[PDB]
Amino acid sequence: DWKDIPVPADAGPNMKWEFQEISDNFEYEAPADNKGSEFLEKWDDFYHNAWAGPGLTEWKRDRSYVADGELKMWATRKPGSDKINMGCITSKTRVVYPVYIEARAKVMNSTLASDVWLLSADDTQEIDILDAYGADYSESAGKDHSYFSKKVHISHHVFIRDPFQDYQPKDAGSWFEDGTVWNKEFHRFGVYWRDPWHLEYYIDGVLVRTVSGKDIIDPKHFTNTTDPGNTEIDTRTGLNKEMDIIINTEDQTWRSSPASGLQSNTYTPTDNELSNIENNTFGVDWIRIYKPVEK
Ligand SMILES: OC[C@H]1O[C@@H](O)[C@H](O)[C@@H](O[C@@H]2O[C@H]3CO[C@@H]([C@@H]2O)[C@@H]3O[C@@H]2O[C@H](CO)[C@H](O)[C@H](O[C@@H]3O[C@H]4CO[C@@H]([C@@H]3O)[C@@H]4O[C@@H]3O[C@H](CO)[C@H](O)[C@H](O[C@@H]4O[C@H]5CO[C@@H]([C@@H]4O)[C@@H]5O[C@@H]4O[C@H](CO)[C@H](O)[C@H](O[C@@H]5O[C@H]6CO[C@@H]([C@@H]5O)[C@@H]6O)[C@H]4O)[C@H]3O)[C@H]2O)[C@H]1O
Ligand code: NA
Repeated sequence: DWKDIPVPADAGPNMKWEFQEISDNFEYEAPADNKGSEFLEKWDDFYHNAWAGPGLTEWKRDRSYVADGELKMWATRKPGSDKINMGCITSKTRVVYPVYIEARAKVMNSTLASDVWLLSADDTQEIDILDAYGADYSESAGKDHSYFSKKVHISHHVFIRDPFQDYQPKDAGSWFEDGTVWNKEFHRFGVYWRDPWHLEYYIDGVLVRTVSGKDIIDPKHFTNTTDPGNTEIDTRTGLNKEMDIIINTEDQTWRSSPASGLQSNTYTPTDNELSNIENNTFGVDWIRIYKPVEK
């Protein structure tokens, strides 16, 4: 039973993990174009503001649904356009540290991203739980895609909004790989967001990466309360803001319109590849959320 699977993160001395009722195991039916009350108690079937998404992404309410025990989301070409319509949902309640969140999900066999992530209301602070490009092969690039099919990107971002600037860690351990081809099975991807300076990432019940301390979480002081980006003064908040849970797929600009301008680094679904619905359907069996409490 999903609620009983041990939590791999450590609740602390004389502490236990308490299951949060905002968790969802998606056992109800929610039609794509008419979600119903069970879905809508916990989720909104869009991004958290009117933006339709990055790259070729054009999010749609009717590209997410719940059926046969899973949250599902799929992708179709927008008629007359290069854009791809695909799903995005947002939690109606926010979470904050200390909190352990884990999704059991199956990365798509697509060049599109399969995402489970956390984002503050003001778009300044973000934590990835799952961010993966699962395809075995890319027709757009004409190449074996196993460089990506074997990697999951585990990261966090802090932003300055105007003018827009984005920091994330970029060391090699931010892409996890152990030989697993992610698109073949459901796996459990979790994060313990312990405090503003400490994240632990877990895959299948095992600690795979720790990101801890000011020098990796915010070395450019984008989180200063006074004068973001000024490293001479330190009023950094860290990852302190409460966050929405977002589940989606995305086409990103660095993939569909790469810097190099080269077809060979261009990874985005062709019309032929979009004809396979299953390959472009992202499935989430459940998402469970726990808080540490005193015994
Ligand atoms: O064989 C091939 C192989 O060879 C090897 O040798 C190569 O190394 C391989 O390639 C490698 O891959 C990686 C390994 O090294 C590099 C190599 O190429 C590479 O590293 C990647 O490189 C890239 C850098 O170029 C990437 O950046 C990539 O990182 C990505 O970074 C982001 C994007 O996706 C994730 C990747 O890590 C990541 O993190 C988040 O992911 C989520 C989805 O899960 C989102 O995409 C999120 O994006 C953000 O979301 C919100 C918050 O901020 C914005 C941002 O997009 C956004 O906010 C909205 O922003 C818009 C404007 O865009 C509006 O402001 C909107 O606001 C609203 O606008 C209107 C309407 O309402 C209001 C409101 O204000 C307004 O009126 C905002 O809400 C991501 O952060 C990197 O790792 C190989 O080739
Ligand atoms: Na389920």
